[PDB]
Amino acid sequence: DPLTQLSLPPGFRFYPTDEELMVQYLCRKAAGFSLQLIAEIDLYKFDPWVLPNKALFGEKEWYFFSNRVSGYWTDKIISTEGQRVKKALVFKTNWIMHEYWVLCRIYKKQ
Amino acid sequence: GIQETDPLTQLSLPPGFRFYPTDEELMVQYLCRKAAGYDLQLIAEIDLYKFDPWVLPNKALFGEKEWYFFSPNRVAGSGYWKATGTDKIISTEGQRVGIKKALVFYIGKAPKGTKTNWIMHEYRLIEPDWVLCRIYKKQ
Repeated sequence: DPLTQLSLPPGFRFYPTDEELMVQYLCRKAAGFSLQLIAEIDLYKFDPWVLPNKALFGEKEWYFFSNRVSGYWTDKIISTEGQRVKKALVFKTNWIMHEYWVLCRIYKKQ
Repeated sequence: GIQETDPLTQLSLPPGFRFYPTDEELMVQYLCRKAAGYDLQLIAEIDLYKFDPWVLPNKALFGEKEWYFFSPNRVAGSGYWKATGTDKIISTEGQRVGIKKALVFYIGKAPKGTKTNWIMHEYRLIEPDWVLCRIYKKQ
């Protein structure tokens, strides 16, 4: 478990912004992670509900590098520094995927 | 002396890690722990009611859009903090109850001072000696 070894103080979480995800992770995946908090997974060898286990960490959301495949799956222009470089999906279920090698947040709703 | 470290984060926190505490954390891990007597120090002790809200950000050891403080209607600097909406209860197993109270800053006398966007959430424990406050600006 990587999070424990970061000696993270009570209340310190991973609340990344759509901008940070772009530049610091996705962009950094070309030639880029000292401690790879989010790993690779072929996200569609799977049904939404078991991914959390194979995420390296997470309480309520999970992040992965990756009508598509027991079931199947408006995006807004993200800009950084006023210069541009995300898509929402559903599995019908509380199972939501955020799409940004691509970077995805998965979480359960309501 | 030889090096003594400075206010902030040492933590080499991986890009993406805020301090987004939950109401339970602020209660248990901070407010309660302070109130018990602890000490990686993270939340500034400050008399909030000494200062205008906009001078505050610089006094928190960190914070991008908000600032936590421990502090020992009411009146502060050029104005006054106004209680708001309804206080919200927080209960931690097995025991402690704390109240989040919401307040807004007004410049001037009491009535009828002129409203601002300065918001304060105040976390206080209930017992039979501090408060914990989030300060931030609306919008």
